[PDB]
Amino acid sequence: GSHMGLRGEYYNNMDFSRFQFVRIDPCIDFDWGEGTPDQSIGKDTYSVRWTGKVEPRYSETYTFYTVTDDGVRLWVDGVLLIDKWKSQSATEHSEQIYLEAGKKYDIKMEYYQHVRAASAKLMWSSKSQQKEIIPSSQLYPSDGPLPQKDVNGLSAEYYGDAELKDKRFTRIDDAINFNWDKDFPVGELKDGKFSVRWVGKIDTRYTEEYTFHTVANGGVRVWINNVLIIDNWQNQGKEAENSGKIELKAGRQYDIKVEYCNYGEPAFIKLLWSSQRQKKEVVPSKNLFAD
Ligand SMILES: [Ca+2]
Ligand SMILES: [Ca+2]
Repeated sequence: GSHMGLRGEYYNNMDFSRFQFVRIDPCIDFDWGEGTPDQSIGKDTYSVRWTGKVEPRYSETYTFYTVTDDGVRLWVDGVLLIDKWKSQSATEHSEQIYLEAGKKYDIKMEYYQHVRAASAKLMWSSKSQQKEIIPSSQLYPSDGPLPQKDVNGLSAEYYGDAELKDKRFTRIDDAINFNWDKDFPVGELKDGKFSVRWVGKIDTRYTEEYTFHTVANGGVRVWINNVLIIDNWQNQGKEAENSGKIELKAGRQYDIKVEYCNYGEPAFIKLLWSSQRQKKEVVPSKNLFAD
């Protein structure tokens, strides 16, 4: 029965971002060694969500067990039974819940790999059920809404004043790398005065202290992880440079907000990053998510 199992959502980050593919796994019995579930998933920092329904054979006290590297969360019947979302070598965790023979219960298992070894196994036991891998005959995949690939770039609001007040249009900018060079991006302005807000998500290649850099002809603010790390909103200098630092982990998304105001100069703004292993560059569209 091709259809039996749970639906597995496979992401290339460890926080259920960078969605790659869905597939129906007949059971949760994976040992990926130091590798990945599929050639389309990169080594390290990945996550999997399995959802559907489990059907016990007996009306009894079930024990659910997870053996994972790294972390896990297990819901059965909307109860969070196991909450061990952490870095761990292969480790069993378990909890009990009372179920009724032949009833179909919601099950959701969230898993992630950080580094080194990766595995995920879901088992059950009861008075009459000898401890096994939960088999495909007792598991029904969810259907309903597939996950959506998010779009690269950031959601930009363009304003017809310098104070982020009069909103003219929204689009997705591939990156924050603009030399507008007197042809303002917004029409019908007074005194060349306009402003922009980019919102979305960013992820990094490396775990370490990043430095974000703005080069700008007007005022800038930058938030990363909802921390204000650049604040030069009054600036007028041509290609004025600001920097600010934040510690980030590879393999997960962080909020990003960038605000720009032009005070009538020919407009310019670039957002760069650097770190001990990241050489200074314009932050690339492939690390920016529009959400
Ligand atoms: Ca990854
Ligand atoms: Ca691991």
